[PDB]
Amino acid sequence: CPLMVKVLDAVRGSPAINVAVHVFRKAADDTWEPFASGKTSEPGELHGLTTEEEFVEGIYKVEIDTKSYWKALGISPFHEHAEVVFTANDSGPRRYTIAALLSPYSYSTTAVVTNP
Amino acid sequence: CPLMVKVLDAVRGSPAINVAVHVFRKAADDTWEPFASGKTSEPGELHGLTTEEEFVEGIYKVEIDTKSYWKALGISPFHEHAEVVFTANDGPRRYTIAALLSPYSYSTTAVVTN
Amino acid sequence: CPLMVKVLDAVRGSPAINVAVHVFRKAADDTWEPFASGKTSEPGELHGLTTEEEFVEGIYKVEIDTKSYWKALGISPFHEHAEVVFTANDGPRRYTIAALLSPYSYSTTAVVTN
Amino acid sequence: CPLMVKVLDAVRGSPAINVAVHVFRKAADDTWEPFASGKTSEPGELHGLTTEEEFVEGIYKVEIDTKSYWKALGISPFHEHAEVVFTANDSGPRRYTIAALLSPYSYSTTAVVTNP
Ligand SMILES: [Ca+2]
Ligand SMILES: [Ca+2]
Ligand SMILES: [Ca+2]
Ligand SMILES: [Ca+2]
Repeated sequence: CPLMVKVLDAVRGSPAINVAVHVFRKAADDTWEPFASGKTSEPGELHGLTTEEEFVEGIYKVEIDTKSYWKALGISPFHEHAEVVFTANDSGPRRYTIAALLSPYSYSTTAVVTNP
Repeated sequence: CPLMVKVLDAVRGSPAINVAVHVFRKAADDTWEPFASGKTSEPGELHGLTTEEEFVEGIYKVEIDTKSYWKALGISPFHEHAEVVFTANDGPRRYTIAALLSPYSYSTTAVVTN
Repeated sequence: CPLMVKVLDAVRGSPAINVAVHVFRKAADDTWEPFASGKTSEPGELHGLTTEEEFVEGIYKVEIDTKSYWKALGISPFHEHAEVVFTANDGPRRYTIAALLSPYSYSTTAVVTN
Repeated sequence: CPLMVKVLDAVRGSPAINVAVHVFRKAADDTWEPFASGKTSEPGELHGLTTEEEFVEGIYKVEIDTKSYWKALGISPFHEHAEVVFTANDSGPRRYTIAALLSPYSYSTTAVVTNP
């Protein structure tokens, strides 16, 4: 599992469940082509986005739908989404975990990168 | 102001100086239209991006060139940039976008005041 | 300044106003001696804690009463407070302790400038 | 496992390994009594600090030795430690994960609290 996403809610102190996540990859013509998407599970994790074969080198964007998340909770948040953009696999395959910590007017994101 | 950006560097414990910031406004076609840009000053701040008259309700993206910043310091970065996307909605409001940068992590916060 | 504290609220997107802050200096016995305190102002800032003459090298703790702050807003908190512990070491330096508060998370950063 | 601690390094994008963690509990006389301690593993996690029987209600302090961590890496950090203080189990037993994200001049900490 070369790409995983973990989302936490800093208001409730809990995993962020049913958060939509969309991954794009930058194409040769400099547009964003859809790559993979999914939703977080009860533990706030999203596995199985992609495979070692599909996850080639590239510039990737992970768009986490934080606005829908807050609105489902009856909250009016500031950000449209949390977008995380990075070059992947440039020095060979790595495993990437993208973590995001959500508040209504703030987010943080961290990358953990390991060598499989 | 109506819009300010503040950037801090969590590795050196200092304002992030000379960071490029570009602001885009979403156009009718779902594409991103340049709107304002500049470079943070010694205190890590960028004022004067826009004016009350120009800054209408809409969806804005603020893209902070964190990769160039870390390269300039000889520090190896993860992200291409940090992009902060939000809807501006109109009582009297001023927006400050604050960002805290590490090579493999960033946080951003909106401070919205009257 | 020599020592300033800045506090932001990530839930409401605003400066954290009227937050109690206590600063302690570590004494010879490994105990914490009160040193300075105050309440953040409208812009979420607390200036005037100490003076150049008073603020000597040593180990300091800044304890921000986040629990009282969230209670005052009717928001349920996790932490008792946020305590930021650091050694001050003397070229010319000013320290700003910045904190960003959520009910179950906080971040703190030191901004050390000349 | 009612109390777990996870530590990440935001400079390297990696788990923070061999980080000392000390837990204290506030005593009846208002002093901090030692409670449990340990070191993070390769994944940056510290399990087995305590048990359901030992982890009673109380005010707890988790002191993460972030200064030693940075110094071992040849880095001079700002903070002495990252200390996280909280009331536990007040409405019955919970499972607590205390996560910390480390930079040389900054840290963040988050609590994830679940109902076992
Ligand atoms: Ca390559
Ligand atoms: Ca409106
Ligand atoms: Ca010295
Ligand atoms: Ca009780």
